[PDB]
Amino acid sequence: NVIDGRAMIASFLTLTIGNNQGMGDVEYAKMYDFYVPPAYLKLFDGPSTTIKDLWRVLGRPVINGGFIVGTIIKPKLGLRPQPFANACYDFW
Amino acid sequence: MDQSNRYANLNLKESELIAGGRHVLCAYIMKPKAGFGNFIQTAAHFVAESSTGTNVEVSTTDDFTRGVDALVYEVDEANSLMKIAYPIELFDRNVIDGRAMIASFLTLTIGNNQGMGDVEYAKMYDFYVPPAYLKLFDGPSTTIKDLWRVLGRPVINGGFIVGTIIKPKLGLRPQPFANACYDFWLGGDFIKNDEPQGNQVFAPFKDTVRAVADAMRRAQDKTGEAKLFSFNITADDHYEMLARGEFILETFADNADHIAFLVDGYVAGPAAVTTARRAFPKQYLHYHRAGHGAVTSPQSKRGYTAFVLSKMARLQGASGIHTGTMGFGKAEGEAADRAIAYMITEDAADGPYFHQEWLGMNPTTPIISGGMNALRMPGFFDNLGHSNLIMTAGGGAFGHVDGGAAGAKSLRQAEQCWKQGADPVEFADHREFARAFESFPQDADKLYPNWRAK
Amino acid sequence: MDQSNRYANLNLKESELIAGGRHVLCAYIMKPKAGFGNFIQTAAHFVAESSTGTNVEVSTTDDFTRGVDALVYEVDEANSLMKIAYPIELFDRNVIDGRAMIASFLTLTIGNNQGMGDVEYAKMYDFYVPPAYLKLFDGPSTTIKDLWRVLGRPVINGGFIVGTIIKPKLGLRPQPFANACYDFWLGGDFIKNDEPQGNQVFAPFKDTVRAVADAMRRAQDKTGEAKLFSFNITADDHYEMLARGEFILETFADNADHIAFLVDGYVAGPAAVTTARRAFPKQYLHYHRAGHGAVTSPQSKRGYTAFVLSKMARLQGASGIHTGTMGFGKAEGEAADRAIAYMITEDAADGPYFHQEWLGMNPTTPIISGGMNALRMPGFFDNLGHSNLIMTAGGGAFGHVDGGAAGAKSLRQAEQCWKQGADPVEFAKDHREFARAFESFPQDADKLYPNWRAK
Ligand SMILES: O=C(O)[C@@](O)(COP(=O)(O)O)[C@H](O)[C@H](O)COP(=O)(O)O
Ligand SMILES: O=C(O)[C@@](O)(COP(=O)(O)O)[C@H](O)[C@H](O)COP(=O)(O)O
Ligand SMILES: [Mg+2]
Ligand SMILES: [Mg+2]
Repeated sequence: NVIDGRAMIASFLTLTIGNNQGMGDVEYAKMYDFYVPPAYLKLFDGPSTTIKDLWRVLGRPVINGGFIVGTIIKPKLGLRPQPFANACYDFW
Repeated sequence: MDQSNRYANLNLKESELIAGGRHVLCAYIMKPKAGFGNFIQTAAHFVAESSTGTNVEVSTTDDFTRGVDALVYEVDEANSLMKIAYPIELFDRNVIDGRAMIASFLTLTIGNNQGMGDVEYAKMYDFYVPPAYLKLFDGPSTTIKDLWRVLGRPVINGGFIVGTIIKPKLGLRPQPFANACYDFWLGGDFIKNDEPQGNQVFAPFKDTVRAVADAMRRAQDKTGEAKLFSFNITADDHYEMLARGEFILETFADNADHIAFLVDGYVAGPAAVTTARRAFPKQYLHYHRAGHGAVTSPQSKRGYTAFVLSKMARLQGASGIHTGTMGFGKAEGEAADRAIAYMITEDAADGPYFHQEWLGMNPTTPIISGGMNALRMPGFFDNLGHSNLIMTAGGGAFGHVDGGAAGAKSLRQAEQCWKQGADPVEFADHREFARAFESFPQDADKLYPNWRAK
Repeated sequence: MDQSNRYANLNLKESELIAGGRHVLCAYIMKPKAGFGNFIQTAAHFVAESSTGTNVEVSTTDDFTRGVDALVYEVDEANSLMKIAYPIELFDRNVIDGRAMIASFLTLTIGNNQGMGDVEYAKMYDFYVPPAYLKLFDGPSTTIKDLWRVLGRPVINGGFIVGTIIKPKLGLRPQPFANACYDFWLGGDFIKNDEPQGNQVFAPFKDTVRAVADAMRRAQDKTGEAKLFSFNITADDHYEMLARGEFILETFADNADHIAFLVDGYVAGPAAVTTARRAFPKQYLHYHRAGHGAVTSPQSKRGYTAFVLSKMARLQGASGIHTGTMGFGKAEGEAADRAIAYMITEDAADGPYFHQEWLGMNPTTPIISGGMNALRMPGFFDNLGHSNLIMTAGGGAFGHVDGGAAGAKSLRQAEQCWKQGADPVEFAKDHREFARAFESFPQDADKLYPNWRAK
């Protein structure tokens, strides 16, 4: 980045797994692993928020706060706002 | 008017108030002014002027209001001690993101009550914040770890960061400034703007920033080690802070993560701190507390102590704050101030009155500064117990007889001396350290009576 | 280290330093701590720690640095007096617009020197700013003139603005709060949030603002007179302040120029004040000073006085600032504080040590508050000499036996009483609301008017 000198995953992708995926003389190629050294590693954002903050909100230990019971609202689509909220209320 | 029946309930148990998690607790040293009400009456008026009331009865008051009254729950007149519990519902919240603000905490706990005519003085020594309120504060986003990471040090116990402040405080033009930076960086890690340095007519911000960036590159090329700089971005105007920070990070480019931002947090206020904390969360936030001594001094019996200031600074999100030299330097301070550092570094710690759990909130680095030099550090480290911190010595570094680089190396060797548990005079097989005796002979005379003989 | 030869020059003349216009002057009351240097030595170190130096010599110093040194030019050890001249080149300037910042003034003039080990205490009592530096400060953009204009009063000597603070300080939910506003506005002009009122969970910001706006509409419809409200928009976060101000002005719409923004300037700091000043220059900026007493109190020998704070607030761009009751209310204060108001209202005025020309910088309103009521007002006006100001009485209004409206009217009648030059007790015979204030605060009545009961 010009603005803050930090890294972008887009360049990593463009180079390591970009045009080489269209090569005519290659049948196939797939990346299974990659290593980033400290000088490059330290330039990525990394997570700023973690599960600890959810544990904290839940009143759990912020280290090994344990299992967070979750769901996804189903139907995937079709519930109008209040039925949606009713399903939310019920699960909660 | 006696409001004790409403605002005082001494039968409440601090342990229960703590267990409940619905109250902020504050401990004050307060003294009524002669010729008014007694201690509990005065404490009651104090609570009234600090929460829901005034100096007379008003008809608009209802029971819901009485429900959120702050209350005096503990007093000890012999020791002028007074503890007050504030329901957390009192404290203001951001409309935009529902988070807490220290400004409300200040307005309520140590605001108007500092102007009361019937009170001679009242000063805060400690406070407790329960989880529901604690979790609403920003806390630090960047820590000393990121500096260690940049320096190539271990991110756990990465050790001592040798720092300095550019002296003169003001007066250096851009290139001489950058030259002193280059010189110190040959032997040291860290350099900060002196707190007032910025965009003086004789040292324009952008020219200086460019020259220092060049100096950083030259120093890193010369030494093969990473170097850090803390730039002052303090301003009245939010957008000026933004302009300065943006220019700095863009200008430093691939060294942008070598940059810290200094904010004069006490005089410019929490708003500036928050501007920096929220605008540049990925840059070490260096809280400079210039002016604090007007209230934190033991000579003062009003306002709040340095301990309170530091704990607030940890809540506001400072990556580091000056905690003072703890009696070992030129500023007012005590050895017991070691307790302040522990309060800002640990996940759990004891204040003078309240125990505090931090729930994994990031630590704030204790920055040690104020008349320090190579000779004075061994005593300081002995009192604190560790060297996982940043130390800046302006005069202590540039006042070295052999220049800034030797000063830096003298600081480095001084810390190596402390970690080896060696005797300073005997340790002083180390020229730069030894020359600090000659640099500051009065100090040398005081700390090591017969250093000359040896 | 003795630094007197470098940082002290007692041969300098104050009149020439003033005439030169290249120096900020500051007057301090300072005392060295026993067991260190003498007065001039300590003053020299004080200057060193407040400009270009430190506690020891450094090889990095050049002649240019020595050229911009601050200097002690006057001392009086018998009276603990110390005066320092700061070259204006020292003070930080904005990159974006080249304007001054009070934060730099503070960092230098009253910053680190408050932590010095060889000083027992030091307190700033006055300061002088020359034209070249003065003109770089924002100054107020809106004044009491604009409230007078909104109220339909003359924009010159528009007279007394009757105000209150919503009490309880905290605890009222949106509609009861708005009900109290409506009640007061039937007899008064101006209402401010109490300083901590904002977005408490039991009183959400937007609901309260909407309810108050409705109360304003109803009150203006009821009285056929314009009403004013001062909303607290203080926050740590700049963008929260913006969000609050923007919501208020949009919500009040055609009554938007009836709105002032209150900022807790001392605890939140100059940045918040400046946020409001620069983001909303067309809205009256109401500077609230909660916490100042920690340093401004005469019990304190550190920091700065209320006079200094007020003069700074005028520089920062406050439309009005609280100056205290000058001994007539519940807070610590003296009659001589009348001098502060003059400093913030006039184009030229005298401080305890320095005369200040303001060169047409807008005035800042003295906002009077702290345990005031109708009975105590005549003496305050007698001491001050005018009523061109805003006065807010929370307990004095809502503590009135007949409620907020009668209290408001009692304050109104109290100022009319002072302006008519009438005897209060004789005046009370023909003005019920004023008279009921005697019964509302009988101890105040007993002290101020010994035999009011017989009459
Ligand atoms: O004098 C100064 O302004 C310093 O640069 C120290 O320089 P020196 O090392 O040359 O003395 C620091 O800002 C103070 O230590 C801050 O005070 P504190 O830490 O107490 O808040
Ligand atoms: O909370 C209060 O006490 C007030 O609302 C006054 O209420 P009352 O009218 O009922 O007394 C004001 O904020 C103080 O006067 C501020 O003090 P100052 O102006 O001196 O800075
Ligand atoms: Mg400094
Ligand atoms: Mg108030």
